[PDB]
Amino acid sequence: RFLKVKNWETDVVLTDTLHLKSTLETGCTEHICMGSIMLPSVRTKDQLFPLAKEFLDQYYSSIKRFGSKAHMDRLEEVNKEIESTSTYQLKDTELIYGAKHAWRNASRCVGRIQWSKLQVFDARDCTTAHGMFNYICNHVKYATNKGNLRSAITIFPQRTDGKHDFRVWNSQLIRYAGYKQPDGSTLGDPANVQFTEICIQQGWKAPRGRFDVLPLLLQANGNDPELFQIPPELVLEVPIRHPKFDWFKDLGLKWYGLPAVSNMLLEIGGLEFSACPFSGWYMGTEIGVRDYCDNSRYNILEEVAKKMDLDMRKTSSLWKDQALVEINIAVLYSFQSDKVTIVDHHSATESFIKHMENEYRCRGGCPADWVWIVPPMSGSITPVFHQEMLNYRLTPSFEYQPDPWNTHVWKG
Amino acid sequence: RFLKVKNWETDVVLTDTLHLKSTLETGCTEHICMGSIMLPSTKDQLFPLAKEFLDQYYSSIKRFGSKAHMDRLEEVNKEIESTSTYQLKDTELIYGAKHAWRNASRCVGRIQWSKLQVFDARDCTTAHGMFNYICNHVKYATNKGNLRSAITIFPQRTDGKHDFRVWNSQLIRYAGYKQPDGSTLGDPANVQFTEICIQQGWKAPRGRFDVLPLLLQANGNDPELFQIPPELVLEVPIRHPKFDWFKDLGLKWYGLPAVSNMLLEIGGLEFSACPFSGWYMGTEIGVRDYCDNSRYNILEEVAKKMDLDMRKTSSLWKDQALVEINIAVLYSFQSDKVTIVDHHSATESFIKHMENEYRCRGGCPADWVWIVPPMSGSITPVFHQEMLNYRLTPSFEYQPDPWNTHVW
Ligand code: HEM
Ligand code: HEM
Ligand SMILES: Cc1cc(N)nc(CCCCCc2cc(C)cc(N)n2)c1
Ligand SMILES: Cc1cc(N)nc(CCCCCc2cc(C)cc(N)n2)c1
Ligand SMILES: Cc1cc(N)nc(CCCCCc2cc(C)cc(N)n2)c1
Ligand SMILES: Cc1cc(N)nc(CCCCCc2cc(C)cc(N)n2)c1
Ligand SMILES: C[C@H](O)[C@H](O)[C@H]1CNc2nc(N)[nH]c(=O)c2N1
Ligand SMILES: C[C@H](O)[C@H](O)[C@H]1CNc2nc(N)[nH]c(=O)c2N1
Ligand SMILES: [Cl-]
Ligand SMILES: [Cl-]
Ligand SMILES: [Cl-]
Ligand SMILES: [Cl-]
Ligand SMILES: [Zn+2]
Ligand SMILES: [Zn+2]
Ligand SMILES: [Zn+2]
Repeated sequence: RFLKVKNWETDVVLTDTLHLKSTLETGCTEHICMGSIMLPSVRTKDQLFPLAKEFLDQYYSSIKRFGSKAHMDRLEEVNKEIESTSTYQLKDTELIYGAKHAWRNASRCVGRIQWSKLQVFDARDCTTAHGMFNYICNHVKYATNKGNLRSAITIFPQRTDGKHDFRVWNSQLIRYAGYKQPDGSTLGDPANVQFTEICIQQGWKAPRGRFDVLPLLLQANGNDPELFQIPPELVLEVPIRHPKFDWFKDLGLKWYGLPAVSNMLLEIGGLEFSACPFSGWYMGTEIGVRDYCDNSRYNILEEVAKKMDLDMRKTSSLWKDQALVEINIAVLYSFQSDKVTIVDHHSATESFIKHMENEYRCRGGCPADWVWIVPPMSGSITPVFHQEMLNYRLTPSFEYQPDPWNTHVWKG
Repeated sequence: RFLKVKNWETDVVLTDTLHLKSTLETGCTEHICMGSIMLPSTKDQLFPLAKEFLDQYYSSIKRFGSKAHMDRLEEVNKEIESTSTYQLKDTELIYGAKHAWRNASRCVGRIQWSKLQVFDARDCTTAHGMFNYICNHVKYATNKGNLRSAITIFPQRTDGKHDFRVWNSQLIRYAGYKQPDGSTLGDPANVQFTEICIQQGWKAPRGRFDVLPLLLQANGNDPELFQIPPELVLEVPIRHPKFDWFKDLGLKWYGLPAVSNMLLEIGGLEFSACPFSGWYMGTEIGVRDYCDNSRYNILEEVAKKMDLDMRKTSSLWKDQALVEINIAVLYSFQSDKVTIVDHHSATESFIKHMENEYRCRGGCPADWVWIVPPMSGSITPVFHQEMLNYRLTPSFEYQPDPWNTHVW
């Protein structure tokens, strides 16, 4: 099977063969496309060895040692380990290759040109929540690099029986608290209200401001999670100002420099890494469009357009669009002036298309989820909008997992 | 089989049961999603398709299983057995046309679906007759700027040798010409079609906004050329409410969007010439027509005139210029009293429509990749709305351009 994608701006046609290695499910059928649905709609030995073998065959192919003595010995070694212990341990080299590939395969990620430059911190020797905290502080400090951001992932011990899971309960390492007020308003980030309530319940003394960095809630080996405050000196933040509008700074906005997803599961060779926080750097629109301008987030559009004195009587003046652009200008300018790494959506999508073409040429394809790849403003003036994409699942992979407060068996 | 969609901005969850009535193919499989791929990657079959449609028709008028329902099914079976096809009643034709729009998963404007004026042109026999039908459609739909939705339906496919086709992709579009320079004058989307028109004898004005002639095929005959009366083509010069220099770009656009190359399938019958029209959403002109690189591509010129810093993408000069172009489009149409809708207002109405459809029909097939506007996506309410895309009949479908099919 050869599948073709077309770019409607350039007429460039690419051929995908890589989808032949695809697995599991998109959620779609011939009757229904689930392409805009956000989420999907204790492993046993017999399913495990095949998954292991397929990963190790990929790994050995990549190092040009396929079918070598080392390859065959490693398959043997893993087979026996699975028979005797019901699981197996990855070599450090396989772990690194796996984590890099999970990012390479991440179909919703526009930043994948960067995939081969990922710093992998092996935290599989970690045993306690205090140990997790120390690993996470080191990750934050290394990745932040005083504003010169470096991609990184920290990998805690894999799942065993599903009763001893390592989990970071935070959805990201750094996020701001949100507090629901008795009057139904929200102080801080509305996205984080439920998690904030949990932290408070667990004993966090909330400052109750608009930009309070949440504590880490960390679970090791299936134990009840424990609270830790990231040292404030490790959390780099950027005050948001605008290059022409001197009132913009008095909106009192700021954001943190380090985007670091901590609630996803990393699958490599059938093993499940339930705590694997990873971080990169922001594309400006994640802050300027989503974080600031979503109605269910900080929701600043009206306030900004008021200060710009836009005609807000009718949507057809495009006041929302005008304010949206100025806010995004402000984020890019603020990060750049403070020398904190950031990429604009024109640059990131241009780089993504170059990456994608390269992957089709060298790898036979690049699974990509258009719904997520196309930026949330100015979509069609970016080169990804007119690019046909094919979405499919390759492993190693990152996956969603249930929020741990829903499934954790409390010890007491 | 029993599906939920969530709106991530409002937490509203809706249940889709309508997808149980879905058909043909999406192009997707369990291994691979083709959501962002633009195109699809006899007597025996006809009666089931007719029955399926007539059952839905009789249900819709609260007469399912009635003698009249059974007699009609009977009548149609007889007709197919004897003539190899059948003819739709006028009521069935109107219902099918309206539902083909209701089912159009890529259309954000479907709140309007029941207010569609259907012009029955099944008695048309010649290209000259087609031309008269289309002028009337144009004049009716335009209505001096107070635009009204309409479709004109020419005779159905028979043996596929006698197709009615409008060769134009829209009833009104601008010519495109490749220049000795190597650049393109006019609309680059229309270069190939313009060439065909020239080959067929059209005397080309060779300007930037030349309204293309119609190329009309009746009864599978060779297509013939007609000029739409200039006075029936309403156009709007584009100016900006604040930038005085904007009008000096010399931009204009036509008021009537009218798709003419699709195929209407109703109860297994295929209407290959079925031009349909509505009114524009502003971004269709301001973002796609003006700002696509392969279209009029004016972003750089507008940015220059605004004196923005064009040295680095991160100044967002492209985004600023995009917004201003789109303000101008809306302002110009509004000032000339030509119906237009902005993307905020259109997407808000679609969400209202979609909730109605879930409530009253059990769903609303929608293609997110097409429904989300091409600028400011996430500040419109459709961005956060999960959608399910599936194919219901009656339907509009792509068909091959006829210059690849037609034997002269
Ligand atoms: C290096 C700079 C990076 C940039 C500019 C970038 C950009 C982005 C953006 C804009 C999104 C969509 C976010 C949203 O829609 O809210 C995303 C998603 C994602 N990225 Fe990246 N990314 C980067 C690095 C990374 C790294 C280091 C990894 C993992 C090792 C990663 C894996 C992912 C995954 C798994 C998703 C999907 C998340 C989900 O489904 O919720 N990215 N990326
Ligand atoms: C009356 C106001 C209407 C509005 C504002 C509107 C809006 C739109 C828009 C914005 C698109 C996508 C255009 C693009 O991406 O270039 C679209 C697609 C479409 N619409 Fe509408 N529409 C309207 C009326 C109609 C009518 C009257 C019909 C048929 C009777 C129709 C059927 C379709 C179909 C079949 C598509 C997809 C065409 C394709 O796949 O190329 N719409 N609509
Ligand atoms: C809180 C949260 C968790 C999660 N799994 N997914 C989301 C939506 C996608 C977030 C991805 C953010 C991101 C992550 C990285 C690594 C870089 C970058 N520029 N941006 C949010
Ligand atoms: C296109 C696509 C890519 C991808 N990485 N993931 C998906 C969703 C697959 C959902 C089921 C797989 C799964 C789910 C969970 C919870 C764990 C695990 N190891 N695997 C789709
Ligand atoms: C030239 C052309 C033909 C075609 N089938 N499809 C396209 C892309 C979609 C065009 C639909 C434009 C439209 C059509 C209608 C009826 C109303 C409205 N506001 N906009 C372009
Ligand atoms: C989701 C979806 C909706 C829709 N209306 N159409 C499709 C494409 C399915 C292929 C349609 C097959 C077909 C093709 C032709 C040429 C005519 C005709 N009556 N039917 C997908
Ligand atoms: C590849 C991509 O699907 C293609 O360019 C689509 C994307 N979304 C679109 N959406 C609309 N409304 N109109 C279009 O023409 C397109 N083009
Ligand atoms: C329903 C819809 O798919 C959902 O809101 C998605 C749409 N596309 C997105 N794209 C990105 N990059 N991030 C998102 O959070 C979303 N949300
Ligand atoms: Cl968003
Ligand atoms: Cl979002
Ligand atoms: Cl476009
Ligand atoms: Cl387009
Ligand atoms: Zn959002
Ligand atoms: Zn799909
Ligand atoms: Zn376009």
